[PDB]
Amino acid sequence: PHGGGNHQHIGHASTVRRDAPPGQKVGLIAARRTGRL
Amino acid sequence: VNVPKTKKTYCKNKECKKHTLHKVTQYKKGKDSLSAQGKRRYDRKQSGYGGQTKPVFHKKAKTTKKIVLKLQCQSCKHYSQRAIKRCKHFEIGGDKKG
Amino acid sequence: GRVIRAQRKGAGSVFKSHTHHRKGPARFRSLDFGERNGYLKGVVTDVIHDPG
RNA sequence: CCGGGCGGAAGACAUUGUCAGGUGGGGAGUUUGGCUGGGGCGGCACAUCUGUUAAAAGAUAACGCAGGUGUCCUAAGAUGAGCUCAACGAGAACAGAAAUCUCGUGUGGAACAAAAGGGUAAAAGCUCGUUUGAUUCUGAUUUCCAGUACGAAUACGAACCGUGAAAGCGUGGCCUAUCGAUCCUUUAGCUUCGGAGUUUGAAGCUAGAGGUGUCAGAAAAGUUACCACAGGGAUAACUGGCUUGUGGCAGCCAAGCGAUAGCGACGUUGCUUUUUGAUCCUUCGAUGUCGGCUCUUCCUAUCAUUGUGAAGCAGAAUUCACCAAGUGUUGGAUUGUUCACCCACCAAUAGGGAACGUGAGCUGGGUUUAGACCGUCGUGAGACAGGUUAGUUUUACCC
RNA sequence: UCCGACUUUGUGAA
RNA sequence: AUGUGAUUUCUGCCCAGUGCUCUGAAUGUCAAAGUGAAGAAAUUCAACCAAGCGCGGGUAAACGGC
RNA sequence: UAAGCAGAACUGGCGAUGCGGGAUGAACCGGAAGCCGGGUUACGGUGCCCAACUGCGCGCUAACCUAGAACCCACAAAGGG
RNA sequence: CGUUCGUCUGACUUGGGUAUAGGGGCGAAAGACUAAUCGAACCAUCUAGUAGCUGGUUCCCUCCGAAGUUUCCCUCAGGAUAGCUGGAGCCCAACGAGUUCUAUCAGGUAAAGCCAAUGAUUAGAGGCCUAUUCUC
RNA sequence: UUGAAACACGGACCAAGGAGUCUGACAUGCGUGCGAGUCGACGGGUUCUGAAACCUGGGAUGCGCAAGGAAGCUGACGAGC
Ligand SMILES: [K+]
Ligand SMILES: [K+]
Ligand SMILES: [K+]
Ligand SMILES: [K+]
Ligand SMILES: [K+]
Ligand SMILES: [K+]
Ligand SMILES: [K+]
Ligand SMILES: [K+]
Ligand SMILES: [K+]
Ligand SMILES: [K+]
Ligand SMILES: [K+]
Ligand SMILES: [K+]
Ligand SMILES: [K+]
Ligand SMILES: [K+]
Ligand SMILES: [K+]
Ligand SMILES: [K+]
Ligand SMILES: [K+]
Ligand SMILES: [K+]
Ligand SMILES: [K+]
Ligand SMILES: [K+]
Ligand SMILES: [K+]
Ligand SMILES: [K+]
Ligand SMILES: [K+]
Ligand SMILES: [Mg+2]
Ligand SMILES: [Mg+2]
Ligand SMILES: [Mg+2]
Ligand SMILES: [Mg+2]
Ligand SMILES: [Mg+2]
Ligand SMILES: [Mg+2]
Ligand SMILES: [Mg+2]
Ligand SMILES: [Mg+2]
Ligand SMILES: [Mg+2]
Ligand SMILES: [Mg+2]
Ligand SMILES: [Mg+2]
Ligand SMILES: [Mg+2]
Ligand SMILES: [Mg+2]
Ligand SMILES: [Mg+2]
Ligand SMILES: [Mg+2]
Ligand SMILES: [Mg+2]
Ligand SMILES: [Mg+2]
Ligand SMILES: [Mg+2]
Ligand SMILES: [Mg+2]
Ligand SMILES: [Mg+2]
Ligand SMILES: [Mg+2]
Ligand SMILES: [Mg+2]
Ligand SMILES: [Mg+2]
Ligand SMILES: [Mg+2]
Ligand SMILES: [Mg+2]
Ligand SMILES: [Mg+2]
Ligand SMILES: [Mg+2]
Ligand SMILES: [Mg+2]
Ligand SMILES: [Mg+2]
Ligand SMILES: [Mg+2]
Ligand SMILES: [Mg+2]
Ligand SMILES: [Mg+2]
Ligand SMILES: [Mg+2]
Ligand SMILES: [Mg+2]
Ligand SMILES: [Mg+2]
Ligand SMILES: [Mg+2]
Ligand SMILES: [Mg+2]
Ligand SMILES: [Mg+2]
Ligand SMILES: [Mg+2]
Ligand SMILES: [Mg+2]
Ligand SMILES: [Mg+2]
Ligand SMILES: [Mg+2]
Ligand SMILES: [Mg+2]
Ligand SMILES: [Mg+2]
Ligand SMILES: [Mg+2]
Ligand SMILES: [Mg+2]
Ligand SMILES: [Mg+2]
Ligand SMILES: [Mg+2]
Ligand SMILES: [Mg+2]
Ligand SMILES: [Mg+2]
Ligand SMILES: [Mg+2]
Ligand SMILES: [Mg+2]
Ligand SMILES: [Mg+2]
Ligand SMILES: [Mg+2]
Ligand SMILES: [Mg+2]
Ligand SMILES: [Mg+2]
Ligand SMILES: [Mg+2]
Ligand SMILES: [Mg+2]
Ligand SMILES: [Mg+2]
Ligand SMILES: [Zn+2]
Repeated sequence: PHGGGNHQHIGHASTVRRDAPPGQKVGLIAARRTGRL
Repeated sequence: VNVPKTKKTYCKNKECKKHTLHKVTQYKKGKDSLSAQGKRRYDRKQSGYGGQTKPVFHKKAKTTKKIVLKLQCQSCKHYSQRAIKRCKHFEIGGDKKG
Repeated sequence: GRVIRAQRKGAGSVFKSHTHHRKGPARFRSLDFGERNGYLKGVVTDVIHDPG
């Protein structure tokens, strides 16, 4: 899902639903928060 | 467009084939019956696998409709149907001008 | 598309764990009457390395 | 010793099976208009009206010119009666350029929902009175035209009405645009459900509405530089051909400058095809697309050199012009360049053509495949005519 | 894949 | 399961958007089954109504903006 | 601006068509056609190429610019002597 | 293939055995590799797949002989439709005609006009008006 | 193809092979039989050359002889110019 583009970039949020199908569930799975506190 | 509510017009009913007084109301499409054959045929066709089986019209172009006036004879109590030209605003028995 | 790498690990083909030089499962002795009611003495004979 | 519970944990919850609702580019299938001085972007010339092009019957094209349409109106529809509009002249306290009244003139110079063109004066305009004919039933004809449909219109017939004393007029709007099939749904006014009935439901017949604006009417988003096929020279990107606006070069006049030494405004006539456009005739079962290196010929619109004429030519130098293409026109810094711009030498460092000469002669720095960065753009895949770096140059023995 | 109904699914107390 | 890419040094502001997430309000929407009321019945009507959606909060070393 | 450009009206033509002339050429001029003999013409020509006069007659031109020389047609201007 | 070049005690080189198979594998990631085949291998079959598109389409003479235009169509390199053409006839012989003449209707193009309406437009003259005036 | 000798494609040569066919449904035309009828097509009988041929089944098999109407249902009273 992160592949492609003319620059290396995800292009959509890397946080993904808990119920996403396999193959779609990549990145940060069911994250309550992101970033460094 | 403004139309009165007590038009005198020809009634074709066999009781009085002449000019009688009519009440004027606006026609509205009746409630769709779930038992209509085309509806029963459509529901049988939609069941199962295959997705949408009939064309679903999208490209609307008209911004008006032909208003249909129901005319009720005050002797027979039978009805007549009459469509008028396309109008954006319509009312029956509004306030007269002047 | 094609099957992603995260999906291919569940088939366990080349993603099975490397266990050829492991010394066996590490776990307590099976619970029995002596342990349930008293004590049993064992002696430590080796302290060994387990790969992985 | 006795208990016919292997020992725990959870427990009618979870789990299984079947239905129902949500989510679901993880995956499947499909689509992703047309016209078009290539295509795309733009526009709409796709239904549709007026004037003109249009060549005094009709018909008539272009992405021709100037505009318009998807509405609006119970009156702005019908009819009867009465009246006359724009504007001007002269008048009357407040009151003047425009407030209200009066007389005279007034062929429409006004108004008639709208664009434009027609048309209309005891009206088709304005004011008032009564009204709903903007009604029912089908036929016929006109315009479009295949002489099919639709829309729109006209002339009758058979009713029922309105208004007028009446003849008459009225089947919407003074005329020319103002709109929509089959299937399905819904509505308005007897037939069937086939063993017979009662009786809900359903299906029919006649006539409207719900809509297709790509308007004789599929239900529909992108990208490909990883790409494929069938074909196009019906169709772009080299060359060549026509043209010469633009580019370049040359003239005529003579107001001025300093009239015609040398120049020359305002005008005006040409030539050329080393510019760029315009076109799309040739080539898409392929004519190897930039530049330079090398090599030969050709032109003259002559830069130098030969011989001359002119000067606001004392000399020296320079400028203008003529006959003249015989001989020359170079070495370098930056840049892939072409073009450019500087250094230097020189008599001088003129301009061009030959498929923008020349890749089975080379080279491959640039353009322009596939890898990969950046900036901007895009949700994305990807794009960029922006920059950057790496990227196979085949064959001659035939005439 | 989540979610509800039925089925698996029984027994007794307030 | 992802992003960045040794060390040094530092990583500002932004939770409106799109995502992700929450133990939060509860009724705004809201399926099948089940419930009730009419009807001779087919059927119709009505209330109830799961998750999700909506409402509210968190989150940028999430996508991203400045 | 123009174009061997792009688009209309009437008619003809080429496309679908040979044959004679325009040296050559889809369309221009003549003319349309079975296989032949004889006669005569169209357009166009009569110095040679090339069949047919170096025919009869009047002027104009002299090009030391390649003088000039056949509709379409294969160009030339303003201005000068 | 030659010369030149990178690495060489490690994320090193290599044999055999074994595992993973096509919308699948495997990938220190180039859409790379998967038997000279990869942006979805190869084999047989469905299958003589479809094609408005390109190419070809075989004897002679004789007679007749076109169209590139109308309308509609997701129509624009295609169809149907009318027109143009052939064949088959059949019915008959006064009827006609891409022509003139006689008569009679209709037209707003060329030209002209502005010293006529609408519009544009130069100049004076005599008292805003009047009579002229150049040019559309 | 508007236009080909084309610097537009195919073609080195020769031999053999090589492309509007068969079937179904309609239609016009023509030919043959019968004619308000016609068809013997599936079966049966028979057949000493026979997968021919010959005979036979229709008082209702198919098309015709009668429309119109959604249907319920009705159904041509006999022409002049
Ligand atoms: K990406
Ligand atoms: K279905
Ligand atoms: K897959
Ligand atoms: K349970
Ligand atoms: K589902
Ligand atoms: K999906
Ligand atoms: K259409
Ligand atoms: K020029
Ligand atoms: K080509
Ligand atoms: K390299
Ligand atoms: K990150
Ligand atoms: K935000
Ligand atoms: K947010
Ligand atoms: K190394
Ligand atoms: K080595
Ligand atoms: K090994
Ligand atoms: K495959
Ligand atoms: K086509
Ligand atoms: K005139
Ligand atoms: K005038
Ligand atoms: K050839
Ligand atoms: K019969
Ligand atoms: K009927
Ligand atoms: Mg993906
Ligand atoms: Mg289902
Ligand atoms: Mg479901
Ligand atoms: Mg898909
Ligand atoms: Mg197109
Ligand atoms: Mg273009
Ligand atoms: Mg466009
Ligand atoms: Mg006219
Ligand atoms: Mg005419
Ligand atoms: Mg006319
Ligand atoms: Mg008008
Ligand atoms: Mg009318
Ligand atoms: Mg009356
Ligand atoms: Mg009126
Ligand atoms: Mg009228
Ligand atoms: Mg309808
Ligand atoms: Mg159409
Ligand atoms: Mg061409
Ligand atoms: Mg110029
Ligand atoms: Mg000048
Ligand atoms: Mg070629
Ligand atoms: Mg060549
Ligand atoms: Mg070649
Ligand atoms: Mg010279
Ligand atoms: Mg020279
Ligand atoms: Mg050149
Ligand atoms: Mg070249
Ligand atoms: Mg080469
Ligand atoms: Mg080269
Ligand atoms: Mg060469
Ligand atoms: Mg290169
Ligand atoms: Mg590249
Ligand atoms: Mg972005
Ligand atoms: Mg490079
Ligand atoms: Mg890391
Ligand atoms: Mg927030
Ligand atoms: Mg809820
Ligand atoms: Mg429910
Ligand atoms: Mg042809
Ligand atoms: Mg030809
Ligand atoms: Mg002869
Ligand atoms: Mg002589
Ligand atoms: Mg010639
Ligand atoms: Mg002269
Ligand atoms: Mg080597
Ligand atoms: Mg697998
Ligand atoms: Mg590897
Ligand atoms: Mg790539
Ligand atoms: Mg195969
Ligand atoms: Mg269509
Ligand atoms: Mg073709
Ligand atoms: Mg006129
Ligand atoms: Mg004129
Ligand atoms: Mg061509
Ligand atoms: Mg040929
Ligand atoms: Mg050629
Ligand atoms: Mg070809
Ligand atoms: Mg060949
Ligand atoms: Mg043969
Ligand atoms: Zn009545």
